Amino acid sequence: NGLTVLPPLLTDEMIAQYTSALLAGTITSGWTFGAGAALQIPFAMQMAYRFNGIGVTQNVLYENQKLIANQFNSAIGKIQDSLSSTA
Amino acid sequence: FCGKGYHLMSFPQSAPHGVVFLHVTYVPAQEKNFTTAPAICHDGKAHFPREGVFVSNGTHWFVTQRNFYEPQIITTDNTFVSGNCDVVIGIVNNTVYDPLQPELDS
Amino acid sequence: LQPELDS
Amino acid sequence: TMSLGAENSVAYSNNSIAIPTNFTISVTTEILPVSMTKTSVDCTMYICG
Ligand SMILES: *[C@@H]1O[C@H](CO)[C@@H](O[C@@H]2O[C@H](CO)[C@@H](O)[C@H](O)[C@H]2NC(C)=O)[C@H](O)[C@H]1NC(C)=O
Ligand SMILES: *[C@@H]1O[C@H](CO)[C@@H](O[C@@H]2O[C@H](CO)[C@@H](O)[C@H](O)[C@H]2NC(C)=O)[C@H](O)[C@H]1NC(C)=O
Ligand SMILES: *[C@@H]1O[C@H](CO)[C@@H](O)[C@H](O)[C@H]1NC(C)=O
Ligand SMILES: *[C@@H]1O[C@H](CO)[C@@H](O)[C@H](O)[C@H]1NC(C)=O
Ligand SMILES: *[C@@H]1O[C@H](CO)[C@@H](O)[C@H](O)[C@H]1NC(C)=O
Repeated sequence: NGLTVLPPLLTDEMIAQYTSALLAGTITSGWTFGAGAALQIPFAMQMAYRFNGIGVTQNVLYENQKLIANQFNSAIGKIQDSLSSTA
Repeated sequence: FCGKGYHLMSFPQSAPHGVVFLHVTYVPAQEKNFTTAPAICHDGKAHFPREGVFVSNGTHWFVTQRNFYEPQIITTDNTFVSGNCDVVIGIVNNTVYDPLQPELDS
Repeated sequence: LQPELDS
Repeated sequence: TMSLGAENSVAYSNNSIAIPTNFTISVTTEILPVSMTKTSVDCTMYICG
């Protein structure tokens, strides 16, 4: 041909390790892994901070935690179907 | 956006064909592990921190701001109430002190 | 405060 | 093979929190280009000399 396509520096398995590291930090330690060393916190209390940041008082999370967890798990489930149904 | 860590301020300096920013930032350090709880049961009612978090050194419960360890005695003006003990997952049993209590010695 | 200082 | 970084497992559990007891102020450099070299070309002088 005279034309050549070159590989990327990072393979898809290296990209998948970065998306894993970002996600595992976010779940276990909030924003703190961006601002310094990762500091662990329980995920219900991380979500209490996320709620308190939008001006909804944090007792609203703990008093509704099962409902909030079910709405989240259901909303994640619909993404699988929405991606599976059409290109 | 304005350098890694929490942003305090920055200073501009000129350079040929460009600009340089000296971003001053606060980075937290020397962390310790603590036991923690989302709420506290006093007289049948759930107390939540007004700002900061509940933590324990293993024997005592304190409230502290969340970006620098500065433990305080837990009180009715460090905390706010919402509802009975039975709803909150992971609530713990501790006294919450009332600053008016010794003034009732009047 | 007023009901508490009623004591 | 290049290394992405040190491996770490964060010590997460449903009742553990880590709180910082100290800090460091950190001053960081950032650099951006803002302007090119301004140029003009006389195309009659370049092409026809
Ligand atoms: C948790 O913190 C409290 C307050 O710093 C500690 O309680 C003090 O303990 C000393 C003995 O080590 C006593 O002399 C003080 O009278 C106690 N103060 C109070 C207000 O009770 C407690 O020892 C700490 N526990 C741990 C495991 O570090
Ligand atoms: C927090 O304290 C309350 C009492 O102030 C505990 O409630 C009692 O628990 C026992 C079993 O351990 C039951 O038989 C009683 O009927 C309960 N009493 C009341 C008034 O509800 C409660 O279990 C404590 N919570 C923890 C996590 O220790
Ligand atoms: C916190 O405790 C865990 C064990 O429970 C330990 O592996 C970890 O190194 C501790 N972290 C700090 C910052 O002390
Ligand atoms: C936390 O996990 C332990 C087991 O590791 C369990 O016994 C306890 O009931 C859990 N508490 C909460 C508030 O989830
Ligand atoms: C905090 O860190 C500085 C060095 O950055 C050190 O000199 C100081 O003694 C530390 N203070 C505590 C209480 O650890």
